[PDB]
Amino acid sequence: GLTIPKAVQYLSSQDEKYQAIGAYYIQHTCFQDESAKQQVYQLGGICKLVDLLRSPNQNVQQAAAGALRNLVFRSTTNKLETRRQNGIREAVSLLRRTGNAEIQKQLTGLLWNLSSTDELKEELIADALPVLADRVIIPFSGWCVVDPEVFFNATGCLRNLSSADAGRQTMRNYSGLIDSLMAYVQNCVAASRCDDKSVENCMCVLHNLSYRLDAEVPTRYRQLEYNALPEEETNPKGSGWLYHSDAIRTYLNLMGKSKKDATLEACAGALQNLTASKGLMSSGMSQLIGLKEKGLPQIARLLQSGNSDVVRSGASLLSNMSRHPLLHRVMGNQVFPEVTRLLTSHTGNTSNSEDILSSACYTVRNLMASQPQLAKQYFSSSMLNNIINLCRSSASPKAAEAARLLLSDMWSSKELQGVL
Repeated sequence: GLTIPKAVQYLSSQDEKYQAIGAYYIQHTCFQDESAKQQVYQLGGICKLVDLLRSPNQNVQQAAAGALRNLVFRSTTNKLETRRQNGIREAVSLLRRTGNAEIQKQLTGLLWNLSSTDELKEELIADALPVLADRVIIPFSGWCVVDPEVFFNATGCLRNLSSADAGRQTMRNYSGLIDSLMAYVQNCVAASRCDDKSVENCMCVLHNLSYRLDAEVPTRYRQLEYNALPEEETNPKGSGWLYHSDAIRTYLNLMGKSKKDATLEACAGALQNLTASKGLMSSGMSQLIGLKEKGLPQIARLLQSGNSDVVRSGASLLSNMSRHPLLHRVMGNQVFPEVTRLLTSHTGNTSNSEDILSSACYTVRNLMASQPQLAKQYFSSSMLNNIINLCRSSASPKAAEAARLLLSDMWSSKELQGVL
């Protein structure tokens, strides 16, 4: 015969020769159509394939594995059911005892697909994360074989998990994980493979694990904060890297060489998160960025990107740094020109540009307070015109406010009126 309906059944009977054909058949057939997925689903193929993984034949193992990976791909339904059928439990119990590269690629690709389903992540970080951190991720970076693709899917998987409050706080504590993700990115940067296969994933996981850091992971900054400069761990361990100048440099490195916006946004992103804290860690981190690793350049360069999601991060980053006095000089010598142009064109007509503005304004206010002259040098007639309206433009409360706020806070000094 051939068809789906029979394949589903082909799965159930004892001859592995017809158990192989089964999943394999529904793997392709049900690759890119979305209707054969409905079928297999409402046909109970989910369950059938879920068991077969226990099977003694690698093929009936590959077959079921893939069939599942594809069956789920982009389908809230099939995902949910894949769990209800006791699969997240079965997929992981296969990675633990497998030497097959293809089986590892499939199971891992499967799991990746599941992690995008915003809710059932919890059982993944609970039961999936470990096997991935151990058998795939760690032994790939050599943080002491694993196929480059298995690591790809795994890091993809963790990239989604690093998205929930729990996953973030579980990896920051899972011994050797960040340590490894860290090697790989660093390794790739030396190999001059800034856009290597899984750098973006890894760079995203780190972006995510750097969210609200001074608020969660304890450090010297928080201590220096209770009884009131820090050294900086000599031997950063896991959670420890996220705030080390070693990583800042590796990020800033990716930033200037990468060709992927996705990656640029992460690099910019993590720096943004590390410097959100309005506390003391934000001041040190800002300094370690703009002063020790002298990174203003690669950041203010992002501001010209032909991608708004990218300019967002840069300016979002520039703004926070501008909050600390120690970076006013340095920022004035290398950021003012580029932020200004980026405040003469951004109308605030996008969900982003309203952000780019709220940031490129806060930035100028913070900076200009310390040295009027910088205003006299970059506030171009146009840049000047293009900001009043903003205060009016009721179509952008956000931009407006910071825009007029940048204006009023622009008459708070004797040397301020000049131009206008």
